[PDB]
Amino acid sequence: DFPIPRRMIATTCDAEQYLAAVRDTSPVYYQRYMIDFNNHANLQQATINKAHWFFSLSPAERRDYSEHFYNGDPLTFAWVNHMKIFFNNKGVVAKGTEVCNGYPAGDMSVWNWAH
Repeated sequence: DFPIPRRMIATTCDAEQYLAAVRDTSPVYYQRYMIDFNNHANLQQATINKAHWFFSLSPAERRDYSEHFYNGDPLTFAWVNHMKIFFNNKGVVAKGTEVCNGYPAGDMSVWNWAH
C-alpha cells in the first residue's frame, strides 16, 4: 500500500471516473485537492497527462512504477502533492475505487472546479 495503494494498482477505472467517484464519496478531499490544483495553473496539463498515463498502465506496470520509479519525478519537485488525491488516503482511495466504474469515462469537467 506504500507508496501506491493496492486498489489504485488494481483499478480498471480511468482518472476521470476515479475523480468523479471521489467528488461524491469524499467531497472534502476532492475540494482540497482541487484548491491545490487551482493553485498550480502552470502544472495542470502535466498533472492531467500524468494521471492519464498512470491509468493506462497495467497493474504490473503500476507496481513496477510504484516500487522503482515514483519519487524524484519532475512534478514532485515542482508540486509535492500533485497526485495526492490518487495515492494519499487509503479510505479515500477505497471509497473511490469501489464505485468509479459506474461513472462516465473521460468526463473532463471533474478537473474544472471553482469555489
